[PDB]
Amino acid sequence: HKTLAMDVMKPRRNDPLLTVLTQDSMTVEDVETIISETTYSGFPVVVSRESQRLVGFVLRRDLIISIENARKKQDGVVSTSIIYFTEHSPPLPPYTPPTLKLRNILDLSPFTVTDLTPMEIVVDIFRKLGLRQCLVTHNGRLLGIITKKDVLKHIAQMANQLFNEFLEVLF
Amino acid sequence: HKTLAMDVMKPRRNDPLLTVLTQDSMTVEDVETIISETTYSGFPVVVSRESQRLVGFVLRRDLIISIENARKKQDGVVSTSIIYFTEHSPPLPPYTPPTLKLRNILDLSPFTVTDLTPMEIVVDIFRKLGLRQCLVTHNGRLLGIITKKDVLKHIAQMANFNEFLEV
Ligand SMILES: Nc1ncnc2c1ncn2[C@@H]1O[C@H](COP(=O)(O)OP(=O)(O)O)[C@@H](O)[C@H]1O
Ligand SMILES: Nc1ncnc2c1ncn2[C@@H]1O[C@H](COP(=O)(O)OP(=O)(O)O)[C@@H](O)[C@H]1O
Repeated sequence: HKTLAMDVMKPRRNDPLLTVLTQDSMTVEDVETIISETTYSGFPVVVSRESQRLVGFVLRRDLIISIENARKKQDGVVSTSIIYFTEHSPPLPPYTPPTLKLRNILDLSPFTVTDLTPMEIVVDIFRKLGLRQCLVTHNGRLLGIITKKDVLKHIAQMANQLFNEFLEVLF
Repeated sequence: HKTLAMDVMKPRRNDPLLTVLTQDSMTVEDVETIISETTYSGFPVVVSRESQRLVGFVLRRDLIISIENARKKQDGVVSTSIIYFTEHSPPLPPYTPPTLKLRNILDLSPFTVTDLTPMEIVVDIFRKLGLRQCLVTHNGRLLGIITKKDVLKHIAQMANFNEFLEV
């Protein structure tokens, strides 16, 4: 039984869904509680929760800075302001507060890998491209994530032990 | 000003639509009239023309051998036989002919990149990973394709730009 990308990605079997953001429908408060409740380095950005179509990746570090920088300006941006990553602001009803565009802190080119891809190949892409993270997908829809550390844990489980597969690392 | 993946991908502006196979709705005849009318090394396989969501990539040379052998097998495969790349056949009307499963020659892990990826990065990936080709997407839907030789024609165009000098 060869180990694939789906065997190493999070979430694991029967754990809560990937913590994601939408490109269009989330407010400042939504992003604020997500940051408050989680300690993940970054978050995927999708078109919507039903589509799960990937748009990009965005860092916690960067989200915090952009949201604190928006409070201080005191120019109408409030807890109920819509955050968007598209090029234009979404169509919105009257009396609604100004919008927050965060497209300039979004990595519009995250690296991707299908769930069926072997870990032998994933480990090799991480080594050769110097990736911090990689997103796992199925038929164009997002499924999970692998981070550099996840790879490092996967390799160390091979080191002290099947030992031959560890040596393939040098090749 | 900054050259992107959508700048080099095919099809271009005055070029025809991407040549694609569906995973469920192409008959053996459709795929045969595609093999004779084109010279492409391979074909992206999607879920449907509506969705354009990627399922994998399949080579021409394999399609030919596979289809050749099946017409030669007698499991009664004919011209109106549906081909599929999923693990199981789709629902079929009462009086329809046998099918041809071509899953075992589908590459399920083709390399992909977004249409907004910088060309310097696509070239970098091409060199380090030794890719023969690379598929281009926009928000999870398939837009186009870049081949190893496309990348060589792009380098050429540059050499006539300080971007050519960091490769
Ligand atoms: N957004 C996320 N949703 C669910 N799991 C995640 C997410 N981001 C990372 N993970 C997983 O949770 C664990 C910790 O991730 P993180 O703290 O971001 O980096 P690290 O793996 O270096 O500690 C890893 O197994 C990682 O794959
Ligand atoms: N399946 C395809 N559908 C549409 N265009 C393709 C397809 N395959 C390749 N192309 C494009 O048309 C040309 C065909 O190239 P191909 O014969 O596949 O290999 P090469 O580019 O090395 O000659 C290239 O410019 C490529 O970008």
